[PDB]
Amino acid sequence: GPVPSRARVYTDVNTHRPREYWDYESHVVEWGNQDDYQLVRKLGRGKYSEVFEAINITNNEKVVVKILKPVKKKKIKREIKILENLRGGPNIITLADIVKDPVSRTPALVFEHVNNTDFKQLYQTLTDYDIRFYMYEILKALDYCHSMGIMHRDVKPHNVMIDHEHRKLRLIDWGLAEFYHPGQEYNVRVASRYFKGPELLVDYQMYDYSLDMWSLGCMLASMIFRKEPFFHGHDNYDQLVRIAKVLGTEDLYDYIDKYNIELDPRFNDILGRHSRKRWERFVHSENQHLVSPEALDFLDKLLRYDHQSRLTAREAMEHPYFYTVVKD
Ligand SMILES: [O]C1=C(N([O])=O)[C]=C(/[C]=C2\SC3=C([C]=C(S(=O)(=O)[C]C4=C(Cl)[C]=[C][C]=C4Cl)[C]=[C]3)[N]C2=O)[C]=[C]1
Repeated sequence: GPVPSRARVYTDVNTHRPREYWDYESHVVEWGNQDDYQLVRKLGRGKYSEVFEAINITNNEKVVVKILKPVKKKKIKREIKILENLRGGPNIITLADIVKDPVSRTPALVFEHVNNTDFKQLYQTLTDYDIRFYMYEILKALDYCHSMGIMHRDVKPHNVMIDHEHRKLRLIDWGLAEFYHPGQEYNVRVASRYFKGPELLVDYQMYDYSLDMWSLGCMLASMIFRKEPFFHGHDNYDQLVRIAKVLGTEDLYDYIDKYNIELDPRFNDILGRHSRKRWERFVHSENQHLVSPEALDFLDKLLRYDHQSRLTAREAMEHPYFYTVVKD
């Protein structure tokens, strides 16, 4: 069977916290007053929630209200407990309240509101400096949640709110986030297609925080190369082929062989044989101002098949790529 794996950092954070910290099933929700919040307009609907702009009438301030759908019930307390655990962390969205929506009869989560620009608009605007600045800000959030024994598992542009005017960033949508327990086997059906790590795509369940670092690397590549998304698979199978067309098939086989994983036989006809490509291949006159030797080295160290070989968040923050970013 598959060889086991453990995170190289924050391995035992949850085992040394009190049980109530991670045992979310036993958590008891304390409700606020639903009449404090008036819905103003629908912002979005996903598989698991509807999100609204609202006004808190106790201060007349804009808030965000996320009305949870009754999908997987366990997700509800999991998300709530994770948000409370992380509240106050750097660039973590602040859960301000929890109310019972009278129409859905489900929890509505009340968040601080962030003024955002659609990433499709904004990423076309970012300078080299802006990219490094915001990547560093995301790393603060990820090192924080990893240090607190939590993996996000849905890092993607849509889950990073940026108020560009005030240079403010928040990591949102913790509905897929999970507590890391060494040796635990997790659902591989997480993350959005273009940001799924190789571990998910080869059905290796004993993954960790390093999943978020693959996802971040996918974001970085799309930004510095101006290619949205970078790995553009038409399904979860073709997603791995697209990655292997860049990182090569020999290192993919080395990866699955290390963990004694067997690829789905489905890949036999479609994977082919691919050399590892040099990152310089994706540089052209329209993105070269976003690329530097430092950017390419940093990206190279995030996008590794072996989840154990990727930079950790903290190591990433030490990288030369960030030397030019003014520290606050
Ligand atoms: O778990 C969450 C979630 N979530 O689940 O989506 C959202 C949030 C907060 C959000 S969502 C949210 C906005 C702002 C906008 S926006 O300013 O309206 C940006 C736009 C607009 Cl005008 C139109 C189309 C797309 C977007 Cl992104 C959209 C969505 N800002 C927020 O602070 C917190 C926690």
